Amino acid sequence: GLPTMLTPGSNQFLTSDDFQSPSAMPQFDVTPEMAIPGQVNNLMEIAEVDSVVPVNNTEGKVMSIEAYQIPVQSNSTNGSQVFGFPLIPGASSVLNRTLLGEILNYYTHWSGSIKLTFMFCGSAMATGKFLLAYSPPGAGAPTTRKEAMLGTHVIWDVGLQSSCVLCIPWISQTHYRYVVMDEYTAGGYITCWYQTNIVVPADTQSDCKILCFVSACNDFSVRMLKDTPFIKQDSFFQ
Amino acid sequence: GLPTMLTPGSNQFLTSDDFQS
Amino acid sequence: GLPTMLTPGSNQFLTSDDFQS
Amino acid sequence: PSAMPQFDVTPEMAIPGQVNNLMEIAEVDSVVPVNNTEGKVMSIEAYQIP
Amino acid sequence: GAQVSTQKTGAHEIHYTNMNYYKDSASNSANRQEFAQDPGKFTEPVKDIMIKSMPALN
Amino acid sequence: GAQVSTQKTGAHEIHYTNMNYYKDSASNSANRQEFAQDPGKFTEPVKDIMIKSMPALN
Amino acid sequence: GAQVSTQKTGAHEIHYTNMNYYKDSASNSANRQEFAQDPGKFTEPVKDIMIKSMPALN
Amino acid sequence: IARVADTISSGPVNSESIPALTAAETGHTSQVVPADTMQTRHVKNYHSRSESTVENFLCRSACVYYTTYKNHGTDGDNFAQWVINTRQVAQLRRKLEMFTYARFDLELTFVITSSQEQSTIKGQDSPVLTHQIMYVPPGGPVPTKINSYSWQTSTNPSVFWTEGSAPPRISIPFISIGNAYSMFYDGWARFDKQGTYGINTLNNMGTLYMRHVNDGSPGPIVSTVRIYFKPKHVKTWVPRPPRLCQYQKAGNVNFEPSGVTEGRTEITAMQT
Amino acid sequence: IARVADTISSGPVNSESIPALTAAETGHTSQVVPADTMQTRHVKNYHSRSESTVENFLCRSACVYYTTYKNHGTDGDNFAQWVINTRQVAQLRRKLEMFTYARFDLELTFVITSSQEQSTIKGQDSPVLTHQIMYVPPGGPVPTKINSYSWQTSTNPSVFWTEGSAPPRISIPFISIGNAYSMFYDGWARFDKQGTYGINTLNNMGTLYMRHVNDGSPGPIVSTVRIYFKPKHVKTWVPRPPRLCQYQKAGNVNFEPSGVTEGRTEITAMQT
Amino acid sequence: IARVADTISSGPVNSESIPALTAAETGHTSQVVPADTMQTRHVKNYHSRSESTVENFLCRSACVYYTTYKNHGTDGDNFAQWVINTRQVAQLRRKLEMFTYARFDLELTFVITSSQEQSTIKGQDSPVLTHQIMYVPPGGPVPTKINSYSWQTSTNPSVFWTEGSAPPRISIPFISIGNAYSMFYDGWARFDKQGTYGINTLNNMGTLYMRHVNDGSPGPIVSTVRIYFKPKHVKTWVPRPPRLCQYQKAGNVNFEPSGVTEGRTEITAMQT
Amino acid sequence: SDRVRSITLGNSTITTQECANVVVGYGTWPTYLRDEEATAEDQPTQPDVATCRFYTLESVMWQQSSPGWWWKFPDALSNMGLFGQNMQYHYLGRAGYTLHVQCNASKFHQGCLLVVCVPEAEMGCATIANKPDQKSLSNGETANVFDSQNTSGQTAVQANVINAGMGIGVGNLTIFPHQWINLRTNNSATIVMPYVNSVPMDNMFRHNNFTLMIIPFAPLSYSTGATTYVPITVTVAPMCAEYNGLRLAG
Ligand SMILES: CCCCCCCCCCCCCCCC(=O)O
Ligand SMILES: CCCCCCCCCCCCCCCC(=O)O
Ligand SMILES: CCCCCCCCCCCCCCCC(=O)O
Repeated sequence: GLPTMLTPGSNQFLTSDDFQSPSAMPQFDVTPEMAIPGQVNNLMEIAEVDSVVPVNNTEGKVMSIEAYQIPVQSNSTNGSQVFGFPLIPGASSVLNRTLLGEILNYYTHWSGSIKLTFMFCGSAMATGKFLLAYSPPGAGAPTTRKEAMLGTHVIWDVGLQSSCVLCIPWISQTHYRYVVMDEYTAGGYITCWYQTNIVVPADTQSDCKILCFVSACNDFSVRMLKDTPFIKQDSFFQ
Repeated sequence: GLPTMLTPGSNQFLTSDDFQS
Repeated sequence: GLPTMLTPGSNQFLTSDDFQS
Repeated sequence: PSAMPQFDVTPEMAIPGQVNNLMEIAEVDSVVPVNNTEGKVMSIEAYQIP
Repeated sequence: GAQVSTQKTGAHEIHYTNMNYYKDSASNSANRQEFAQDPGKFTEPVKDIMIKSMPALN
Repeated sequence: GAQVSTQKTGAHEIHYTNMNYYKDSASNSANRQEFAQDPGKFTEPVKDIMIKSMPALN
Repeated sequence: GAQVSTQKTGAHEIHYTNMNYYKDSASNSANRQEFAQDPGKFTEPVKDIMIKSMPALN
Repeated sequence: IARVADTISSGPVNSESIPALTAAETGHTSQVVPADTMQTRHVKNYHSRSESTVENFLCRSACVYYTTYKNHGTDGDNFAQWVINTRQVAQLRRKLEMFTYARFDLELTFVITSSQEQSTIKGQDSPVLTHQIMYVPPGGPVPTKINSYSWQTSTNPSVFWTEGSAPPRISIPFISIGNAYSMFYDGWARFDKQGTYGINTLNNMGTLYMRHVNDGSPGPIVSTVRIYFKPKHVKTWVPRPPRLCQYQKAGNVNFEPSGVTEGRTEITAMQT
Repeated sequence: IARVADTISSGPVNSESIPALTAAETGHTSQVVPADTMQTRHVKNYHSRSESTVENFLCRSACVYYTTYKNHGTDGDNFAQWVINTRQVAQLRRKLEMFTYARFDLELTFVITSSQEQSTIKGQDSPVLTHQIMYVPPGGPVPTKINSYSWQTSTNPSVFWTEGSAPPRISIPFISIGNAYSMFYDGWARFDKQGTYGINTLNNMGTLYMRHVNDGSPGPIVSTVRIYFKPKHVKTWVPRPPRLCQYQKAGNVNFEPSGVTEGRTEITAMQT
Repeated sequence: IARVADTISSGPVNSESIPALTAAETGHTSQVVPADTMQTRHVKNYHSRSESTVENFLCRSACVYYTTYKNHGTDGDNFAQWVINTRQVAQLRRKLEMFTYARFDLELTFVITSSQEQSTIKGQDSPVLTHQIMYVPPGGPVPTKINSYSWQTSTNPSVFWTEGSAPPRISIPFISIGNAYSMFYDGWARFDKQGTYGINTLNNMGTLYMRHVNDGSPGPIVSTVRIYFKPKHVKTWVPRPPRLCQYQKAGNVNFEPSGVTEGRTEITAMQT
Repeated sequence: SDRVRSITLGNSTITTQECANVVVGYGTWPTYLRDEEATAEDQPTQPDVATCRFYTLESVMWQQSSPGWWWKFPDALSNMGLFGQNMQYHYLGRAGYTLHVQCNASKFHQGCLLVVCVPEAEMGCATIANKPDQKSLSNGETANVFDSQNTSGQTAVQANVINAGMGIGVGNLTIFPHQWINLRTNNSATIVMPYVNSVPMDNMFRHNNFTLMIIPFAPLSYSTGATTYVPITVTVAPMCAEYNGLRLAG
């Protein structure tokens, strides 16, 4: 027979490999394919589909539908804050369980731009304007509209079109950021401030809600697979 | 001799297989 | 090195065979 | 075998100072601690020839 | 009768061979590759085409 | 001096090689294949041919 | 689909083959070779070129 | 290849085009990219999306199940058995349930280990153990004893293995009745809807049986076998929302009501 | 290839053709297909018949027989022997008996295991055992003792094997006297019909002998060897009805009268 | 190829050329060779510089770290863990720190050994041990117990290995966030410079977890695992002065002030 | 403009003046089975206009406090005229569906609902060691109602809205074909759902291909004096229906 030598690594079982192996059932006839709609070739086809963000994470609202609503109202003062959170897709309570978060939770590193869609759900007779803004790291989150406006931003005019999109550009010293919270790959902050008041006519409710949806941009990827900390068991399920 | 590495499944007896002998 | 798998019959001594040595 | 099949490796960039061989370092000079008087070893004086 | 294809490499800085040893396609190693993507079936499942630069309504 | 043939695959969605290492044909692996069938010797062992659409008698 | 290259030999007194068995370039053995050297970036990092035979100053 | 879209330079804009506004109500995502909102530079983005492919996501060998058996026992009751069920394992089940339908081949690996039981016996030196794993399809003969004729295995596939060798490995081709395996089943086994309800109505994938093939020795031994699953050549359809509730049962989707996210002090708080 | 016949669309029929009626008495089956009885749609049936081929049916390694031997005993009586006989095993025999005649090569695999016997001996640590399997054709020298010269094996084929290695394997070419092996034999060994009757008159396939090739050690050991058979390149002729009675003997076809089916409450009952 | 420069014959010189004098202050080395100072003969120097290449310097498998675990313990606390850190080892760290930046793939090899603990137990004969090494990337589930579900390993890569086989081996592709691994970091994790300072701010490379996959046996065993690192395909930039001080910490570059050379009696002494 | 649409099927037409663009499956328009993808050999029944017409399901009222509603389709339409009879008389069948969900209100009313069609929407039971009752899962055209809080009972469906009845976040249901009715934007939404399964045809009583869920993410709100009765109504039509296996009716 042919002289051979075994290298290190022989007879080891790697859970992440590619080898050929014998079939348990030689010449097995496999049932034919059919054109099932909805074929997924890549997880980014899912990451690019939006979901609604549980922004209102008041501790008492977590098990309510209210988690998805951002409250807004008529204000007696200008420049008040509507909402805010840090940009940490794989950790923050705002994004970690959204579809983008759920996919990222199976990866260690990630990169790419992100979209946030804001849909006004107030009456048709209600109008107003908002500041949607992103503030890169190196300063803390803005404490006033005046500061928030110095970052990347969109003025959202609520009118006939109900939705507005804030695109968060990729800004990093790195090609990839950590999925997990990390000080080096700091996310920066996303906030929203009123631009103008919400103005309604008589016999109209000024109190109204806005829904926020999140998805990946066409320029988006991940680096390596990890298990996810969102699931646990004590023993086998029965 | 030629460097080789053994994969999982070495030295196993499968009742349903095809090998030469 | 080249991935390989050992079949049944490895390391056996048959009194009736043909191999090089 | 790779631990991570089909792994996407972060692209290269042109970092200055690439070293291909240690002789590229051996051919660069340094100052010789000639004055090795025992009491001058931890001083800058080690590099001076009086 | 091996096929020859490429290894995944890093971008912006190679072949390997692959022979099948079994009579059953189920014995082949995983079909890892770049493939292709078509997210539109999930991100734009709409009969009437929207134009990115245009108002969605009217 | 290996031969190249195909793997069984599923219908309505590949080659492998085979070299013999022994001087005796008894050493070859099983001749698994689609072959052919001819059930007529057991299902229609009749001298006078029957026509499917016709009466069997007369 | 193996490549053929040479072995290192002593100077002033041969080929070997190399096939890749993996789909990932990280699986390849080390890129040992003579390469090339360019020490000038560390030994002569100077805008104005010095001539070996000439005075350094003036 | 599978390269991420690159970035096109974008200068100042003053026009009637409105990429910033849309109608989420229509059921499609916005296609807006940074070039539409801020001035940009050209970026030759060389990143790929290979790890996001379905095949890479799923092709890892997961522990699915393990059980035990002993080399001593009562009336031949020294074998383990396990009904094939991929829903008994939390991590693999979660990944698989992301797609409603899937079609794949499955590669199996077994890891077999053993240990000594507490005993008062001296002279426990024993020969290397060999194990038999047999698969019995639905309706096959069933072992009732380790020495039953049911272990002859004239047709049923099986694997024999000796400790110290590399762990056993084998390939199983796609075997569904239909054209894909279903992860979910919103229906009943029976037409009168009197049988069980849900996914377990389709689970008729056979059982594995395991035993030692040595004879007994005075020194008691307990063995454990871990069964690993690695789907290959996987095509999937119809993605689903990942589960938030923890799994309770392998036979169904019953759940403990669960919130959608960890809470925080306020809607403007940075500390999540 | 070996594709199942497909289905041709079939519209309404009103004619003198009578595919529905025949004469079973003639000894042939009806060739009627669904297109002849009901209106049909075209169906491109892509199913194959590969697992139904004879080769796939038979090419599995079945346990045929097993026996034991010890490393201690009286006057050299420490070897096992077995007359080749494929009729001692119920499952394999049943499959093989489906064809009256068959011609095939046979691949053998052996599985060798061992265990400790109860003993009062301390210091039983022992070296790895090696086993010898020898085949003695009819009329060869026979072992009477484990240390007999009959084990020199100058011509008779044999296999030596050490525990921990992969199980032994070997190929046996077709060896019949005739052009096929007979599964049945309706006849006698002798012209006066005074010898035995039936299939055992043809069974003169030799005997296997097995022993340890180590010397004895104070710690008693009992070993078991399982012999597996996998027919290859199998051509068969003249199919037979499968047996309903359980087998009683390896040397004949004697049987316990047995019914043709499990009964039920009535001829119209759905509960069988 | 990579041949050393050869020597050109050189006769007497009397001229205005001054290869002997220069200006070190300018920051470049002299290019003077022997042909410029003394009369020379031609020398066909056939020596190469292959071992000086960076790849050869670094591509050796160094022990980086080792730890231990036992087959008995309290409340499942029988596993070892190690944070990846290449700075805990003096020899490898020194070699790696010669370059400020480097880009390479890493090949790992593990060496697993074990021994017996002092015990009063008789009957310690045990089956061969199998070990599991698992890698958990930052943010993954973490084992808290040897029997935790965290060891299911549905995605996280892991290796299972049985003693007596060749030591485990695996390839890790370059994985940095940036385009090179930094050996040094003159900076802080935070913008307010209130976190840690130095290289450890970038070390977020995950943790290895290790355990036996057998069950426990009465005879106590302690196991040791040595982890070896062999960089491959290594490209480096910006060489640095080698360290003279001995290392104190793996997390920083703190040092004990150290002299530049061993002393001697005088500046003209031959006895150094 | 693009806000107005009209759909004609069989003997029924729905005309809408304020609507969203039509959502279509996974990009697949419903069709009849091909010869390439077939099981049953008998010539199929194709009722065409007899069953492909629209049917209206029982309307519900939208309260400012409502948690939401759902329907299972093969069951919802079991008594719907001839669609109903053809499934009652056959072992196998197949159809796609057009789902048009309507809810008008004055410009002065506000609120917003998700209209989503979910395949294989298998339900979890409120009692963990149990299975849900048939009536807890479907009441034909009568909608089942989601709970605002955790519910209970041995055969009850764990209807708490936040988990969508299946243990997932409600906010992630947007994966499935869906459309929204935002009272300030439109009065109706249309979803086209092709048949989706592991098999070409199936039994229309044992299995529910998909469930329609109507979920108010933003509750109905209005000023006093405004209309208090704001209904939601659902109209559906099967497409390309096919039946096989004619038998004694169930
Ligand atoms: C003893 C060696 C042979 C082993 C044969 C075991 C075959 C068991 C079946 C494995 C496939 C199970 C696929 C279930 C997927 C699903 O329904 O979601
Ligand atoms: C020790 C190694 C050599 C083993 C040689 C054993 C050969 C025994 C004969 C096997 C063929 C028996 C075929 C019987 C078939 C039949 O009659 O129906
Ligand atoms: C259990 C098998 C998989 C093992 C995976 C271990 C991967 C750990 C990361 C190794 C690369 C560390 C590189 C550090 C170099 C540096 O920063 O200077």
